[PDB]
Amino acid sequence: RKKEFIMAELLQTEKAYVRDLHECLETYLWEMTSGVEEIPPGILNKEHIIFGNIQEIYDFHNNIFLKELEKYEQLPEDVGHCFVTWADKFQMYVTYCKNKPDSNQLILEHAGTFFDEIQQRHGLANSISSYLIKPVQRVTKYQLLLKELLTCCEEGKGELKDGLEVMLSVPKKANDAMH
Amino acid sequence: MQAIKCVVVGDGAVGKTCLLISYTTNAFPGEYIPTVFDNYSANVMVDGKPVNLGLWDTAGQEDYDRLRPLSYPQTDVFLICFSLVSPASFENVRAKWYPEVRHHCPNTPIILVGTKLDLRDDKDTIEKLKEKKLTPITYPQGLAMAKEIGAVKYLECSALTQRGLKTVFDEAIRAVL
Repeated sequence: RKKEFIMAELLQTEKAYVRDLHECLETYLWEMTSGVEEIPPGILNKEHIIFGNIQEIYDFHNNIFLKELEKYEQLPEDVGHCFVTWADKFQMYVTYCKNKPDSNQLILEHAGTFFDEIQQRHGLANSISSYLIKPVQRVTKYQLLLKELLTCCEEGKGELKDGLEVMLSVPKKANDAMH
Repeated sequence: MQAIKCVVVGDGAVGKTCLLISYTTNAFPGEYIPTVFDNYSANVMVDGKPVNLGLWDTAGQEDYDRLRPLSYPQTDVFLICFSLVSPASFENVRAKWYPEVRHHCPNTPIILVGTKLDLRDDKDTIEKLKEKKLTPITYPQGLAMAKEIGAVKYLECSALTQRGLKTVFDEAIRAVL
């Protein structure tokens, strides 16, 4: 039962993560690139600093990783292999984390209330800052879920240790890349 | 209506995720303890005034010292947590959590929170600590640590029984107002 609860949480929180990134792209980003309204000169043409590579992270989870995780729903003991297969894609969280301080400083010093207004306009519970920390939270969460699976899978569980090794290597590399 | 960002920090042993789940759902999760608490906001009423309380978890970041501060800017109040039956987690308040919170947020208020209150009297817990020449953390130790780090309150609570739990978050809001 316990490994079934863990697999269910993995899948349900992955759908929530894809939804969250999709909302962030189609609200805060879409207002900047649309040309519908007014971009202060301090953030004009600087969407790439504010949002980093969160588009490419979204594309990976929406096009590939959620669909492949769903294929492991009845195979929780083997799901470590999913992270092995797709380990190279997780390198873009290193790029994302490196850029995060520059993004936060730009928003504070030069965005004013531009994004607060968009948030009130759309009725969003989450500020742009709440969305932009989610890739940092998610990439440090996978290792916790894999650790939990190891407490309740047998010893055909070498297909968890190898995936856990990947998902400890990735956030450590991102950590070591910060200034 | 005022919005409040509250960030919860401390060792893995404190039960950060379980604490937040039990507070926001008014029930200990019991059967299975989830690992994920996504950023949360609710309207809560304190001293006859509506407040939008935002809560961020940090579980999973305990070993990444340069990733953790990415959550810290523009925080209105911090909960620095330790488990009352883990002396190692209590000492890390002084060694680990207070130093980085103060360095990044020198003017933000702190509440010191001792968790797992229900275990302080548990015979099995006490005995396993005794085998390592330790004992649970008692109220005056928490008072002395709170004074040392400049916390505006020290509070004890249990996610299991919900004793003291709502008070923790009520007082976090009052520290900002």
